[PDB]
Amino acid sequence: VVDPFSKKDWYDVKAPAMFNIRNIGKTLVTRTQGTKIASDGLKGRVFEVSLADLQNDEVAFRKFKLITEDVQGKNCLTNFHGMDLTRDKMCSMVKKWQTMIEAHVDVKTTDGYLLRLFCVGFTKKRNNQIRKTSYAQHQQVRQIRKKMMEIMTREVQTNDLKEVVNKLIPDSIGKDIEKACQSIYPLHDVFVRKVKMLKKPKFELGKLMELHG
Amino acid sequence: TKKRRNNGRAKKGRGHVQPIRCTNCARCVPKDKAIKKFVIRNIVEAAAVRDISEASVFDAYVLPKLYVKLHYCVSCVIHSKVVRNRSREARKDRTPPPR
Amino acid sequence: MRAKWRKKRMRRLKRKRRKMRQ
Amino acid sequence: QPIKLARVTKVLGRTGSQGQCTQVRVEFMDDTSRSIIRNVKGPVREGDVLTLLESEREARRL
Amino acid sequence: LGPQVAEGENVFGVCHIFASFNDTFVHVTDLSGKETICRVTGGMKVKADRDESSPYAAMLAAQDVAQRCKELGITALHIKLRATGGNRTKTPGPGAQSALRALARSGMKIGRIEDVTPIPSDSTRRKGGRRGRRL
RNA sequence: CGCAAGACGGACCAGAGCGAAAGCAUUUGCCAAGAAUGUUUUCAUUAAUCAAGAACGAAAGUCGGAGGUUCGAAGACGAUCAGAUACCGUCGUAGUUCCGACCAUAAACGAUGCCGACCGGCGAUGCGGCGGCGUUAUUCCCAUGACCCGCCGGGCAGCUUCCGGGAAACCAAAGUCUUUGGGUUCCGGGGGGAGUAUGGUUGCAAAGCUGAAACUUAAAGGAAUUGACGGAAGGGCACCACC
RNA sequence: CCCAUGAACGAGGAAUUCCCAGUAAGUGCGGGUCAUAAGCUUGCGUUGAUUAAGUCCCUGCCCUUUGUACACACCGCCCGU
Repeated sequence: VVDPFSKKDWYDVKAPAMFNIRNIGKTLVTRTQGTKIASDGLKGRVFEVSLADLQNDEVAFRKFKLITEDVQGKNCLTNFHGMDLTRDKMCSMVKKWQTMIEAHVDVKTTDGYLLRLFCVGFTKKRNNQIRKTSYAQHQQVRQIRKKMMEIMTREVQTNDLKEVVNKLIPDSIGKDIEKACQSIYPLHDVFVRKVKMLKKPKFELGKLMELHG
Repeated sequence: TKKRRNNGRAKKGRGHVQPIRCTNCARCVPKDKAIKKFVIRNIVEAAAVRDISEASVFDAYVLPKLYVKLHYCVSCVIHSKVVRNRSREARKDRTPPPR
Repeated sequence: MRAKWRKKRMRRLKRKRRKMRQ
Repeated sequence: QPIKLARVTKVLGRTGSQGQCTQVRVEFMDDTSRSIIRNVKGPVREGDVLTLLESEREARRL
Repeated sequence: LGPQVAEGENVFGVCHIFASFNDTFVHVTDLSGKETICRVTGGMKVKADRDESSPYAAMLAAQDVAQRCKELGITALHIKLRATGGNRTKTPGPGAQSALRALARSGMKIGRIEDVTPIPSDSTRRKGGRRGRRL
């Protein structure tokens, strides 16, 4: 009857200034017709893009959720919306003869963003270990989890979203936790496993403009 | 007559073990008794590895793997030939197959 | 006959018997 | 669909309910020689030359 | 009509391959996932219940999907392969590999490959009884 | 992209831990408890087993009140079958979840009472303690945490057994038994009838506990050995097989 | 044996039997039986061979392990008003 792609415009998706790569791809929407407008149709769609496609010298197992906030000049302007690890990476770090320690905090930044950071760490076998299994005791696991939560809170609640994502890009918080927990039980693969945004402040166009450079 | 000293399961010093579901039939089988296979397989089969590699946008992509933990009841594990019946003497051998 | 089913049949017999006896 | 000359290295065997296909392994001579396996039909003698009109047909084994 | 910008570069879509043991889905969509380009299943390529999940039906579906995406301007694809998941099986069906190979073989460029089958932290009861399905 | 509901707590998760057993796995906090270890602390036989009594006791089930995702007895259909109203599939009610009150039964199993002595070896593992080269982590003066090599105590297990014992299977206990006595509780006496009838007793009910006999029978049964058979696996073979 | 009097006149219900090179099949001939009695059998040549150098799917067999309440040995044994 009517070809629906003949009435569709293509749009450019832009990453925030925290990433070396700016244009992360293209996206579609039906043209503004009657009640429905194109800009509203592109205002909540989330792009999960591998970090290696965002930064040219980074790891590919880290994915960032970028959500478009507003569209001007047929460019879609995105913001940090979440971070995750690839399923294969997480499944690869879960081995059978070690303890996995997980922690999570709900911590707000200085610009009103409320985040839920998930940290995962694994017990490391020493280079001369003859014992098959390396297990942390329950109090050791509790201390490691407390250190994880404390470090995440210290690393999030004092900076705004920009510096939080800048720390996430090389996972500074995970390396800090791995360093801090070395004297309780040597940890193996410490990562901020997942970041999900619980609530955001009211939209500010100028803040988003300063965000995209 | 007692066929196995461990009664075909790996439960010592505890009363109850939580059940799981066989991946084939969905039978309720205790976790200690169930036969567990950890399959780490490439998402791209070896026949298709070269064709996917050439069509890759990124050079040196190293394709991801699949991590699936398989739980089996005794009936389905025997039928699938994951385990076989053994002699009265070879039954005691707990060493995994050298492969 | 399976012993469980023999017990079930006996229990149904007893249920009917206690139904008829008041 | 290039034409490549490859030599049979080993004959595996037959397959099917009654047996209707033959398995050999052929190695290239002028394509950065590597070992590729492929099923085959008919008299393909001991270490003959099997011609690959294509480098992607494999043998699904068992 | 389509993106005719920077002909020398790739236009990336996302192919959601749903390979259950009943049939296989070849679903190419926008980068965000909200807009869909084309979805061709193995069931609209074979007129029989059994071959719905066959590798050949998946190859046909992937060929049609790639043809439509090429005629719609998309040049490269990110792969998000999933099995049924949930409390049911986590192994992709027979058509996943053939669909992916048909996408690669028909002039499409493959990006990142990711497995996204729904995995419960723990689930509800499976459809079988406590004695399983006995056929 | 969100939103809401209940259910569950994967991977980590182990012949690993805890609990009297049933049973127990997301974080954190509170509350009370507990074993082992350490002790040149205290009391000084206060102990072991236990009729009567008592606490707890999977699942299913019952009566109220919430909740009711998923699965799902019953039921309704759809299905190759000679015949399902079975196995399979789509739905689906009580239930499955929680809060009270009942119920007191499981292949509730290690089919092995508890307490105490003695009797081989070895490698691990969990907890506590002790000793010791060295390797790693918090400013360069130390403990301590993670490893490493050991010793002691309790624990879950991995063991020949021609110590020894058993009918053997097998068991370091199922040993220390005609060379028969450490203490003590429960409990069996060929197979059926039968855990039935009856009486009592508990329960709302379902049912639970205690529990015969007449009669009937030469075996029933346990372990193992050979064969035969298997719609059991592995490896071969045959145009009286197939392709 | 001849008059040429014209018979679905050119790969076959369900079920299947035999067969791998001088197999099969066609074709005649000789022995036995006998009175030179053959449509039978036992041999012999002659023409001459499509397909397959495999498998354990059907029917079975064998060299193992395993289960058994079978040993008259699965055509077994056995449960139910």
